[PDB]
Amino acid sequence: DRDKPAQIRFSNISAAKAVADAIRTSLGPKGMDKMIQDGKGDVTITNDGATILKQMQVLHPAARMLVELSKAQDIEAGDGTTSVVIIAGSLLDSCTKLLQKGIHPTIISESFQKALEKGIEILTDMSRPVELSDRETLLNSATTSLNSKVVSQYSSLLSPMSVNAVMKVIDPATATSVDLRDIKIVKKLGGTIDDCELVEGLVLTQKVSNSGITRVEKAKIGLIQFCLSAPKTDMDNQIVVSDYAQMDRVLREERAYILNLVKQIKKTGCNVLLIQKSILRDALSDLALHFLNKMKIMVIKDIEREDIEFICKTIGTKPVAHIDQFTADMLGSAELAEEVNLNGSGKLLKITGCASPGKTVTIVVRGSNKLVIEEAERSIHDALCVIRCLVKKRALIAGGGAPEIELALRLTEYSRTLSGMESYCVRAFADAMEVIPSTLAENAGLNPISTVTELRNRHAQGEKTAGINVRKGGISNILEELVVQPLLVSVSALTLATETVRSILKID
Amino acid sequence: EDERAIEMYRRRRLAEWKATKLKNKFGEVLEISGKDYVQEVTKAGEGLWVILHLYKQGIPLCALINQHLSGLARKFPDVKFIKAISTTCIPNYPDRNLPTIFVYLEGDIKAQFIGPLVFGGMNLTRDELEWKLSESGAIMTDLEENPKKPIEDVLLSSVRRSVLMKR
Repeated sequence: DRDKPAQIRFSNISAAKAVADAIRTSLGPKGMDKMIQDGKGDVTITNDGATILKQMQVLHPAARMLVELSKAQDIEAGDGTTSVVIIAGSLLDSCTKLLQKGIHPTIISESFQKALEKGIEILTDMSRPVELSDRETLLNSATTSLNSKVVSQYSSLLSPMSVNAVMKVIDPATATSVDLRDIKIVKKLGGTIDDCELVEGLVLTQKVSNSGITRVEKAKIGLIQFCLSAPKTDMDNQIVVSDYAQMDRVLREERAYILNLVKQIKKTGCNVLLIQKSILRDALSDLALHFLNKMKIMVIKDIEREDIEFICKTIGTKPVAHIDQFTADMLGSAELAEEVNLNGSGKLLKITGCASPGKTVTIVVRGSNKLVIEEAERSIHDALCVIRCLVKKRALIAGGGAPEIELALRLTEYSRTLSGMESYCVRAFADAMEVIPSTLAENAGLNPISTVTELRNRHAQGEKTAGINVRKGGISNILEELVVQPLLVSVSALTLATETVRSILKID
Repeated sequence: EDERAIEMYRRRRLAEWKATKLKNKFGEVLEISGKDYVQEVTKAGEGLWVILHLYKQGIPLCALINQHLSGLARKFPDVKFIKAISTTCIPNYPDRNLPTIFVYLEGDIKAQFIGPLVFGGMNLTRDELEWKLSESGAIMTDLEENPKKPIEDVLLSSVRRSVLMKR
């Protein structure tokens, strides 16, 4: 029928509208302060839409579609996760009255497809290209990014990311293959922000042992996800709790069990080993450590799953679960060890293993303040995603809302010239396109109507004019107030927004 | 060297392991909801005098008594204690009543002190909450009696002094 589909469509429309306007007013550098309470006695102050949308949700599928759309846009480009939902909400608000006019979903879908094919072309023709081949092209593009980035009052001074990151993951130079797992990063407290440095090998940080001397080189340690604490006896006490009986018996059993194993493992070389965590293995042995002391011990314990996959990728040593499998796939080259707490804190070691020449790097961050671990961290993550997305687009566009109203004008002209049934639909699409610059003027605080009208007039004059300057609240070209972005962060956003609105409109 | 080196094994193993036989007594007070009360007449152990409570929120007196217990526990270690919330037990009784500690000597309740009046009404101090116990432990600070000497009525004692001093 029509009653049930219209009702479910209107309910989903209201849900999407509500979840949209919930975080609508936090887009741009002037997002306002908002406080939400979990209801477990805790309040938070933040101005970012992604985490706020992620923390809470209503048990309704319409919300789940927007959540997955936001997370897909986040993993895809890494920015503009709050404008995509705004465009989706505008398209929904338009198609409400569009279906009120009485249009079949097929017509609306194909008309939106044509309008998208037109607007993508308009956008690719509007943007200007840049070069990405050599070090100079990428370096000047990075300078343009960082001056168009968030205010760099600390990065321009400290720069634990301006050179360290971009240079130290330029090695696996093959295009569009740079995993995050390729750049595992360590941190540590103590020292100074002055230096964050480079080794082509993995770097581990935890206490090793206490023995005579441990700084040598040989074939790899040999990774074990082992357990070497005897199984706890099948009782809490023994048959008889006294001095005479049990000491005569179990002494030899244990001195054999905890010696024959290390005896066997001694068959392969390097006399050194690395172990996983100890959540199940209880009462770690010590006599074993004493024995390995006679047998040239140098060992690290309590290694982690994420690291247990990353190391097995770096150094090419297949794991081993238990003693009865030690044939091969348990070794690798190695060159040195024993890095110290040099001029600071956070003990770490510098195994520089060139066994697998497969590119790999790491990043280290010390500092005279734990707040260095807090302020320098994850900025490399972000700027690194920024240098990751540019490897394939090599094009960029200016901000300020100019492309929005430009596309709106071009699509209005298109609707005018494609006279027919689809003209009203593509026209409504053009109208819904231009919503952002008004919101930006509101975030800065002005009368948006006159400003957007003047800017639409100026883009009717030259089609490439000033944008929105947040510095003085005026209308100056982006070519002097450099706030630019790649083209994919917009192209992907528009195409996925059209895709999701079409898919949700087709379903009953 | 190796002998002395190795043979510290038995000096170390079975030595740290010599200390693996343990046993305990009790101290302080542990927060406990209703999930253990049911079998508690059988969970009592042997001779372990236990004490109870019952909680409400908003009563000036009910907060007080909850401090005196945890203090006393530091004095007497063998006994143990419990702090409980009345929502867990019978639903509409606890609202009109006041805290009633049902002492359990691994058996039937022995002293059930309901309602405010019987306590005294915030004239309580350690003394008025210890001699009223008189049943766990056998010390009681060797006080013969201490009722505050409930302040008297002036008429009755008049005829008494006449017939006893001039008899």
